[PDB]
Amino acid sequence: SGFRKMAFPSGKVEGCMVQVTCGTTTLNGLWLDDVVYCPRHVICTSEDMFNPNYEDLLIRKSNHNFLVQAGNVQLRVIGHSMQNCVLKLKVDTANPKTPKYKFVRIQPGQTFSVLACYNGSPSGVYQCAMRPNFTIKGSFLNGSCGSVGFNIDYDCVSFCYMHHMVLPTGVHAGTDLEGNFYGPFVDRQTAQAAGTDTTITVNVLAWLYAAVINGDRWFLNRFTTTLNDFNLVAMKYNYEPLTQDHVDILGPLSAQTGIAVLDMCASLKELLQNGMNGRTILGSALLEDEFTPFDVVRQCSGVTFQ
Amino acid sequence: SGFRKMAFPSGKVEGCMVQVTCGTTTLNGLWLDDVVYCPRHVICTSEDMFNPNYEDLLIRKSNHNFLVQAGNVQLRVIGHSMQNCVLKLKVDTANPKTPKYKFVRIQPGQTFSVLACYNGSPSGVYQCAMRPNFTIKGSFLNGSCGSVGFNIDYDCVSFCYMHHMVLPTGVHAGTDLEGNFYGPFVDRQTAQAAGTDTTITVNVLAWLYAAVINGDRWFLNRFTTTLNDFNLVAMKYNYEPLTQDHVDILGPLSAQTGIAVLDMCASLKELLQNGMNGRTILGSALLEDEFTPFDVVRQCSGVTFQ
Repeated sequence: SGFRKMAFPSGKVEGCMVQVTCGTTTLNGLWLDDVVYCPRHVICTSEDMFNPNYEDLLIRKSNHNFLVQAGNVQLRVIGHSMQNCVLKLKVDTANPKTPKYKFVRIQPGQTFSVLACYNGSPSGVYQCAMRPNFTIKGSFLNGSCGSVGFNIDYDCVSFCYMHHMVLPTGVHAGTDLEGNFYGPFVDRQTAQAAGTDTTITVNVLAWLYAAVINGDRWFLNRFTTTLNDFNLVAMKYNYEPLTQDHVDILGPLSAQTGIAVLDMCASLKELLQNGMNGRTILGSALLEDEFTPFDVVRQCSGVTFQ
Repeated sequence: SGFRKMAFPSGKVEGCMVQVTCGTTTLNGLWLDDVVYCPRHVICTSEDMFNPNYEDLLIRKSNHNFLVQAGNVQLRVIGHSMQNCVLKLKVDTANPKTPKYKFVRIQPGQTFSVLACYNGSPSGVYQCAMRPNFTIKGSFLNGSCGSVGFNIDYDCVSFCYMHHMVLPTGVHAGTDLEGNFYGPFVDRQTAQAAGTDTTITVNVLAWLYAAVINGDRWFLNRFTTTLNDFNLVAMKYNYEPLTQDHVDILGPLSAQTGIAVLDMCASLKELLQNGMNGRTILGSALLEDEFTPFDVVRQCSGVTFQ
């Protein structure tokens, strides 16, 4: 009973956060096995940020210029290299707390947990979605860069995100763990264009199902509609178009609630056209889009991790 | 930049969760030093829940009737006793992962993180508030009982909550770590009256300050008001009355934003009387009350834990 924006437990990631300091800049790194991953702009000063030549800057740096520390443990850099926008600092000590992990590149609309850190120390954890314009609406202050996003599948941590920049519009941009940015962004302090932030329609539908499961049913009508008629209305309100893949992914929720996907679409369309009236759904006056169908199944079933 | 409902990192609590099984009932326990804390209704069947005599039920149980396991580690109960509504299971092995901790009883309006568990394994973490009617709006399924709420102060885990019941209205009730319920609730499956759920006014004000800090300023007027005139309007909308202690606690936020507390009160009153109009504040169409003034200072400053 009840529904909450739930994060994954962060214990297996807390033990991988380190502090990386090169010159005067200090940010967070991810220590897995005997390598530390961090944003390459750790080698920049605040002045170099407006037009850095990362090749030129990196070459006037040696192994002993990078100070990595895990708590009061001082690590020794014995090799460094640049992979896209992340710096891989090869150290001598493998992390004894390295969990089973993999690097994954997620798609827009997927959700993950962010462990926000400062100077290598965890501060808080929250759940968010990759927006369709490849930004995230996070909570980051100066020095939070290198904080990572993750999922916990089975007993394995799936690292999917590392924070690099705050854009002038206040939103956040970052890379995967191979150093490739999500979206068209670059690690350069300049005016960068983010596109239209649309609503993740399939996620809204998963949340409506979660509401029905929890007893919030006032929005249900017996109206129906088709994919095309729904998408016409969705496109008018800056909603992502629904495809047949999305209908399939809502299948298990349709089965457990007895409500057809296209019937739920017809309820959503009326909410788009006529509004919430001032009612709420699961304690919210807005349509929520940061739960995937899997998050809903996870939470309404009681899936645990180890 | 940005604002999120942030939970504390859960690593130091994950290593204290165990599974407790007595007879056919299995729920979660909290393993600190050489004692396991769990809800005493672990000794009930589903049938005994409507009128249990915990004294009578407990006396037909011995040490070897309680099976406590931490992962694939089997613990041995060498002593048991009932303290109010929690069972203290004395075991032979002290937890090697016992953090610095204390037990605290929080007051309504305070916030904490809940680690939702099933069968001793963590499932997710979220942040919530103790409502003024001593319930919490959580996310709990069957078998989540014994899940605990906590804060992280400095390097010390402050345990403040343990989940015991879901009420027929769908909300959740629990105890402190001494076994005393929050509110007038009892560990008995019966119709129980929860009072009026009012809005935590001081928390709303702290969140308005957070909005101004983050650039959301459209609700600011130069109107002013007094405590009494504000409380007259607040009481009409089921808002908790603001006292001078609350004004003092908003002091640091007033200083950093240059906006007087009574001025912020005048803005809030207009929002109560005229509504949101359809605008939003920090991405929300409703007035948010699950951030304390301390949460706001914490998040907008970058406080880290160890």
